[PDB]
Amino acid sequence: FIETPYRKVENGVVTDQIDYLTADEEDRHVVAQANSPTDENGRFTEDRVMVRKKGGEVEFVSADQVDYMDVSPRQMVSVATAMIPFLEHDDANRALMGANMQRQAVPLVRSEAPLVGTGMELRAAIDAGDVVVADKTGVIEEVSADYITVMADDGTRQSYRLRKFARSNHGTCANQRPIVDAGQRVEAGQVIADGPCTQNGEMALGKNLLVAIMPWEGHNYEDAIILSNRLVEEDVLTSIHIEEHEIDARDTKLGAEEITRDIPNVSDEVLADLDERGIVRIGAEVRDGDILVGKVTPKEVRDTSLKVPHGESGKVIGIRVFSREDDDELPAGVNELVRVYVAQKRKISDGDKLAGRHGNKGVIGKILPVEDMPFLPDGTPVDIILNTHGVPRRMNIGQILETHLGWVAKAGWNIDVAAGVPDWASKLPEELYSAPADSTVATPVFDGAQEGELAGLLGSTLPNRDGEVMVDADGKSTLFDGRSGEPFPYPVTVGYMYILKLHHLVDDKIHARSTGPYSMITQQPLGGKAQFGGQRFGEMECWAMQAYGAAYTLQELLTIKSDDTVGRVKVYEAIVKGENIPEPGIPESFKVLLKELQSLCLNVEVLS
Amino acid sequence: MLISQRPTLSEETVAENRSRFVIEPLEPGFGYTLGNSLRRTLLSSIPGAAVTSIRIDGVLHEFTTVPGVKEDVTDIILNLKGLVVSSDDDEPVTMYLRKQGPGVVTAGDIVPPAGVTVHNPDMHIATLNDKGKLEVELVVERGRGYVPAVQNKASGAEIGRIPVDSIYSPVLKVTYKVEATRVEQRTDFDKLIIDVETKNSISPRDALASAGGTLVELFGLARE
Amino acid sequence: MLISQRPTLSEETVAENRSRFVIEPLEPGFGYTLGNSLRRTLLSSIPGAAVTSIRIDGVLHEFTTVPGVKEDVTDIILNLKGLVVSSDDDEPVTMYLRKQGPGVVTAGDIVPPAGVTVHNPDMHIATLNDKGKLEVELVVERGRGYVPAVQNKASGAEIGRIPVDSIYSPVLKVTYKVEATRVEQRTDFDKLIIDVETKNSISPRDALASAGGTLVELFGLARELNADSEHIE
Amino acid sequence: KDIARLNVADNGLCFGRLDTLDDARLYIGRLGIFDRDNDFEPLLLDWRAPMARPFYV
Amino acid sequence: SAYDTPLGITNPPIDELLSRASSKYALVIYAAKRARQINDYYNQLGDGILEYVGPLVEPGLQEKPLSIALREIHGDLLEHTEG
Amino acid sequence: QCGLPKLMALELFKPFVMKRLVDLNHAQNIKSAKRMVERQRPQVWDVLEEVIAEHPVLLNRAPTLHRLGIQAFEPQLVEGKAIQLHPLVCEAFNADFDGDQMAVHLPLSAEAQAEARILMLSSNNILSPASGKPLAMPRLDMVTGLYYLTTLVEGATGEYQAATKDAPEQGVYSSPAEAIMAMDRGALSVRAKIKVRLTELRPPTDLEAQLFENGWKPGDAWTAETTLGRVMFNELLPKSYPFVNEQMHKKVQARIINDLAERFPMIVVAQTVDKLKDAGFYWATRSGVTVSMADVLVPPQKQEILERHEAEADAIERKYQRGALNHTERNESLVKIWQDATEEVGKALEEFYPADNPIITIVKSGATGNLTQTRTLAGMKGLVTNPKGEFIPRPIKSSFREGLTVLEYFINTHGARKGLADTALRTADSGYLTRRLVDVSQDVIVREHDCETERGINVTLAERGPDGTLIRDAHVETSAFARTLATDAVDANGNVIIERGHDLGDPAIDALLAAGITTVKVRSVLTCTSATGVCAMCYGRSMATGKLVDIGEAVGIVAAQSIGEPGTQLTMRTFHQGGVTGGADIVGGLPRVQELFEARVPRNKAPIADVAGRVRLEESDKFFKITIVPDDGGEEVVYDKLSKRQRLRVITHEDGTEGVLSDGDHVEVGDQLMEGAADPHEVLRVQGPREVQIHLVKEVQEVYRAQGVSIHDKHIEVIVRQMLRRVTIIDSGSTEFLPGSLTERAEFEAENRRVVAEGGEPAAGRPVLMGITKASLATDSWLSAASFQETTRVLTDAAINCRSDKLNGLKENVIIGKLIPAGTGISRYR
Ligand SMILES: [Mg+2]
Ligand SMILES: [Zn+2]
Repeated sequence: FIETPYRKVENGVVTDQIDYLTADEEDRHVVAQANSPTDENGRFTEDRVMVRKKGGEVEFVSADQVDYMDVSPRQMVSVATAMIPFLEHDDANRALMGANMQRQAVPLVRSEAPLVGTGMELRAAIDAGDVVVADKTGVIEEVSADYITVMADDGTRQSYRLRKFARSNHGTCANQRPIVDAGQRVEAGQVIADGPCTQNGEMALGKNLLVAIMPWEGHNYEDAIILSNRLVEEDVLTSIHIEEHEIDARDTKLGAEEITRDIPNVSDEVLADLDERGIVRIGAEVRDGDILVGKVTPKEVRDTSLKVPHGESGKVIGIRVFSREDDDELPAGVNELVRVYVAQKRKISDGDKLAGRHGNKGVIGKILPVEDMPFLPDGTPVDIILNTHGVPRRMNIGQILETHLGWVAKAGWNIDVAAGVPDWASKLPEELYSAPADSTVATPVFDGAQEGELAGLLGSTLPNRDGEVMVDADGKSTLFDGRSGEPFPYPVTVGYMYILKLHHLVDDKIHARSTGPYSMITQQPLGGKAQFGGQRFGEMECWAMQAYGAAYTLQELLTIKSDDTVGRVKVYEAIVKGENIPEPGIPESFKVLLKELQSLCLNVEVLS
Repeated sequence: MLISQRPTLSEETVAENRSRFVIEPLEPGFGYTLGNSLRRTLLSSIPGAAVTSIRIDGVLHEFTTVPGVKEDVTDIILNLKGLVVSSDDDEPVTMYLRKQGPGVVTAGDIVPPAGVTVHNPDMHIATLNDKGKLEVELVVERGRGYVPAVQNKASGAEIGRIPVDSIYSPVLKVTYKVEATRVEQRTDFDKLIIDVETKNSISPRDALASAGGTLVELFGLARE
Repeated sequence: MLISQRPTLSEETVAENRSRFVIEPLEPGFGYTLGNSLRRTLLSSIPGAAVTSIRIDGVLHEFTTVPGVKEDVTDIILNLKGLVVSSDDDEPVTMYLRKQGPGVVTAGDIVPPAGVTVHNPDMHIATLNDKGKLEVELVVERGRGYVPAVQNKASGAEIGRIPVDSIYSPVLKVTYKVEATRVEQRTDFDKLIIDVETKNSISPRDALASAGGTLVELFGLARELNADSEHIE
Repeated sequence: KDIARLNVADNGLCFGRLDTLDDARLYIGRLGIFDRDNDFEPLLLDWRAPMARPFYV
Repeated sequence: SAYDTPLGITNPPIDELLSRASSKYALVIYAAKRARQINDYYNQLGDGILEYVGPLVEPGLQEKPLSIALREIHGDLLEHTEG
Repeated sequence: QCGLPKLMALELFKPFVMKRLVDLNHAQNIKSAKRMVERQRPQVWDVLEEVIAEHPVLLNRAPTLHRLGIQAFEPQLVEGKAIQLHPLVCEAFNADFDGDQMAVHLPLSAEAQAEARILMLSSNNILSPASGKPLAMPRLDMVTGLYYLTTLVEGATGEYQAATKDAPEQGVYSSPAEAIMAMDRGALSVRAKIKVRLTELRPPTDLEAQLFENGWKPGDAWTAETTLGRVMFNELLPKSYPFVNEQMHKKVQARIINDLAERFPMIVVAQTVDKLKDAGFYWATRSGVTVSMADVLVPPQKQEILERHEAEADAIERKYQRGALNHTERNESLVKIWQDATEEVGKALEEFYPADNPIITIVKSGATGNLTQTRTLAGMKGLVTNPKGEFIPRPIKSSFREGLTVLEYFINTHGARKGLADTALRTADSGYLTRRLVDVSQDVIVREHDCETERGINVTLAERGPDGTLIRDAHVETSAFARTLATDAVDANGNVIIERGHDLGDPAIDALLAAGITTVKVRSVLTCTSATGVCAMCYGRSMATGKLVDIGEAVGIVAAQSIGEPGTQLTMRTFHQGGVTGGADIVGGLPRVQELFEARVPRNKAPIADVAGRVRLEESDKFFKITIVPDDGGEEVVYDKLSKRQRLRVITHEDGTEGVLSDGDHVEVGDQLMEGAADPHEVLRVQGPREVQIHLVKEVQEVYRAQGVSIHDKHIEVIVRQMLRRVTIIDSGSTEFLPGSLTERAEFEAENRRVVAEGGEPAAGRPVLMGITKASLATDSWLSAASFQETTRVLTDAAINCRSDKLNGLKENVIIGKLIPAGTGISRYR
């Protein structure tokens, strides 16, 4: 049974004692809330404090009726949901979206951690394992890209090997990189290398981008969104994707499936990127159809080699061969296995999905040159334009607050306390009365930045290099049309937003077919993209195709495309020859049923 | 009334790599548009020089390491993509680099051929140890704009050569304001204050010159 | 550097006072780099002449009608804002229209000094009713663009004077749109389309040439600093 | 639900008064009717209410 | 008739043709059949030009037979009978 | 136009690319061309522009609940791997750009190319084939742009104030271009009142009948007191279309496009909506509509409201603890209290907010959203649901601006998860009903122009009262609009105001309203005396084209779709595994509709008058007795076992508040005597095969109206004509019809009237009301029969009768692999 901790109240004064209760026990008491106030070593300030009860029956009750209390807020949330800032400002379905999209975020080449974030991004990386941490205190003896070597105080020398460009189970990259310098007195548990989506030891799944909340010239319509070409020049939202292809030289009883270079008669030009053994050469680049490993199954000899699939390319990273001349291990009837890895650097592109931690998602409709992007009086062109119309009906304004705080953090702040601390800062933790540029903050999900602490904290906003304040106390700037040249006549909301690139890419979704292989059971094309199949034309679609009164498209679709096996050939030939595409003189699915009803002694006469 | 006070161009030097120009007087409505035309031509079309391709000795692709080094070829390249250069010839010219030992490589270790110049000799490239040996050859070429990796097969007769995304734009930031200041507050006018900031490959004055020349060549079409 | 394919300019005469120019093929981004520049130059760079103020006999404290004429004051003004007058004085010339006699009056009923011209004499101004007269002074002068009325006269030295928004520009309506085109197979270039509606004092191509000259002058001021390393065609 | 309940209750609303030992008229019927203005003072009790008990026991 | 240049497919317009016929279906067939005729005229170069009048209007670069047919139909250069 | 990638067209079009490559002597074979096209060489990219031209492609997105979910588009070849889709076809498709995908199909046969170019092209399907409403009309961005353009701002740069004779007018412009000039300098706002002189803008009619006596000609100047944005708007509408001068709320744009399709071609409407697209995209960017946390304001009365209501919610629990109240009833009360609070907050919030606010502007413009969301965001979320579906009486007094506490967020998640399944089960219910309707229908094709009959049904067109003017009925755009008249319409005098065969519309109805008519006889399919199907003139016009419907048009599938698609907007039967029958209360959504379309006996049944006359009412304990006494005949009739929970009728005449049916009243024949439903079988045996159809149509539309769904009644007319299409016999007459067997009514007529020899007595059978389920099994083909079970009975009965398959219902031509006898596959056109 699952247990969660609570704090023991004794008379109204919160004790520091813990109790890990389970649901049966919890249902017997009155469990309070973490935000409940306390004045002197625990006692509550109020008289009618809010609590739960047996059946989740939230109620206000006297603070003397209380028996337990929650240690923290964020108790009832998970990791991927305690990493969504301003969650109490976002409804639940879009928070669900945010989490389940923060899971499917592809690692980027160079990672960057959020300015505005949550306190639960350091642990989620330490307590996951893609970081490297020191087992023992000591100094650093050697630091290379692959190995790291530490000399501890006890004198024992440790050696950490790092994963470099290894393929995850989903195609992503798994490159680790050191963040330490020789002669560095590291402690125990100290991060020595960063992983695919960490920076200095905290989750960095996306990047901060300069965002303007505004509609543009139709290219951000219905949740679509716009980009600069900067994010493509500087390789900002770029990602490395690796693919694994395997081929086996297994027994056939007609000889031996041999892997060689003396392929049956083919262009020697295809046999140039192949090494002695007919396998492809590391560093070469490939393209659909290009040979990877020449495998000959005996007949005398045929050609069944491993060729690049449809819609794939890249550099050959490395190779992993497994032979039987070593007897390492291979399954029943095999003599050799070859695995070829190929890598592709993929840049953000028109169609690729993009999102934030708040359920704000969309595809990329337009990628603009920086010379036609809304820019600031200082010359800074924004990097992503998001529309206004999707925010209030989707109920995810946490991103507006995130934008504001991102500004407040990329541009520092100094609360002028000369005349005391303003009333909107009477609840602020000192050490938060000032900060430099490119600072990093934390807004825990249910104990974080408020709106008083964030309204007046937008005025401070240390000026730019020229003394000019580019954003006012409401969160807005004054932009310029990079096309016309005139300033948009109303101030626009600008800031910095943490944006995530997702596994839903268009190089993985674009599918098309004219001809190819069929199922030989139902005798239609196959269903799928790897199968190189077609698209389901269903019943509702046939209804919709009838209500137009379109009979020839329906005939075409139900005969010449899926089932009619003697018509698709006539069609291919007609088209390639440029003659009128024929027409079935008399329907064709009818003949077997005609036979078998005649065979049953029932006269049938196709009339005319 | 007609105004015979033609416009005038006056430069002001804020720093070594950024300047501030003034164009005055000007008709109303007629400042922002010029500022934008110039901004666009600047951020888009100014010639330049950048690294187009690289060859390291023992590696074969961007997805590996070099022994003794602390930065994989991917970070090395992402750093080389912050290198300013200037080739005074309209052809490719291959530079060279070779460092050894525990050094901390910098852009002030490329020996460029005669004609090329490096303006950020304190740029970080990598950091080595007693087993490091970073040998490299970088190809510099002239162009404009943003030209992505010229895939290898397209060129032909090449292996171990690594194309990289070239960015030919000495301009770094441009902007402008317009003070609608009136002459003796009798009639209406504008004053255009442009502001330009470069990457030290050329000066703002010269970039503005090139932009103006291009725009001249364009607008001349209107005239028969 | 050197440009690819030497763009070109074409013109289409949808009417006589109106036209539609097309510039193509333009490198990408160079459609909005200059479209608004051409627009605002054409609208606010070419010099012209236009009525700046009027006076009438019979309207000095109640500016609604003018006894003797069908048209009210607003209508005669609106007609005198479409008057197409030229000049060479570069100074506030005065003119007079005098139409004692019931009938109809137009711009062919003004006597313009030898240095002033009127290209729309057939334009209606006011239908004089039975037993109606008409006298009106005009203050014509030159300028650029559209400058509104000047009523910065707390104690005017003339009474009944009525200032009018001055359409000094021979170009009344310019508007541009930029589309995409394709050269051989690369696309996303810019094709620039710009429609021009002038008065009868000038043809749209002459206005285009004048704006081109102005822009050449400015960007030669900018080019005058080093004069090297630009695009050529 | 509310409508249905009202439609039903149209038939035989008040079952009977209870005159207490403190002159506290308690009309008993098959629906709760309170005065939203007068401290939700009940005008008609439901037959399923703890103070509708001394009509059955 | 007060509209602008009909662009691409939309030229020839639709409400113009729908009066050159009884309905829109009849127009579908009235165009498809002439498309077949145009194609069979183009494919047949040996056999003399008889029973295949060709395109009654001037073709273009290629101006696929369906467009030629709908244009001809706009010019009132065809007749048709139902069943 | 639709954007097609260069790697998704290359494949689709591959064979044509081969042909072209081989005619241009790039490839000497078809094998070399196949290879070339596989290796994506540089030469197969020029070719693919000469063949992708003028070749349409169909775009589909599933689920496809109506025909506009498949549309034809002209391909424009683009670099990329995503498909560019016009933003106006995205409401039919139900598409957005959050990741959604789309499928592409390519036709090959000239016939299908033309069907796409003509029937499917998006520039022709501007309207719904269900209400006539436009779909390809400005959505959110366009709407807010055109609503900011055309709005009026008092106190704006350059406005009109008349200057009080210091200067004459101060704000008048001789043209729109001069006003543009004045707007560039900064001297005029595009939202300021001015007076412009217009020549190429046709004025309205109120002023055109007052400034022109011979027809306003372009160039004839006039003066307009309006804004410059309204001018530039009207400069997008067609030449002869008048001046609107109105704030372009969504309803206005809809109205205007409806009028344009009434009075213009459809290519013009397409061009016009594209113009409006461009303009709204322009003036939305420049509308200053953005979001901050300062553009999200909170009324200051909120806390006063909530305290004033906590007073009540405390007094309640006080009584509860005193015993005056149960727990469930206490919860009901509290929910009634925390509902009169979110209401006051929404009120105070739509008041406190200005009009220039973006969060209110985007709503009141019809672009998106509701005021419920604005209250949830800046006011209070309010009450939330359990996983049972009940209300938690402790509300959420916090907004998503203040931020929600932990408990509030947790209890909102409850109903936030319970909405992901509902949204799926509702689709299965809708699909059930839609399959039923498509089964009974799918053989209601139009076959002949005019049935040549003078029957019809009466439709009210307006109603007056103690006033003079006539109040126009709210059910005109579905009852009389888009119909054909059966009788020349006449006023008191006797002349014809609208003549026979006239396709009614907005002009015609406005005319008939100007002369004061309050009933008109209209043609319908409930009466079309056609053997196989319906006639055009009885169906009427098509809502998509706006022109009279064609011959061969499948109009039953359209009906099924139009009724089924909005089936998710309707209430249903609770989705819980088990419990108590929730039918104890009223449930009148999809249940009522399935009930009616199957013609089963209602639950809350009520008896109807068997004979006109007067009423005598008696009441025992829990039993109602009612005796109708006829006014002319005799033999008083009675209904006794009438439950008393079942409430009597409520009349509610204009003056008298009669309400409850009373003793000493008058009941006509058909008068429901108790509040509830009537059994169509009683209505039938009393009145006939024309009144029951009307009762059914009216009830189905009552349902679909209480839920906010607009459907033209002619679809229900189709579905009901296909429910009363047969007769049961007790006398064969001269005709040989086995007495005791069901047969058609058209066969009835044919076989029983043609008998002029041997005709001593005609046939005799009475009609039968059935449901779409049975009515779909009564088909008259031996191929759709074998399609079901019982193939042997059918084949034998048919081979002994040497029958013939006429191949009409089109459910059997797909089996055979043959064209559908509808649209383009009928002999007339085939
Ligand atoms: Mg979606
Ligand atoms: Zn009929």
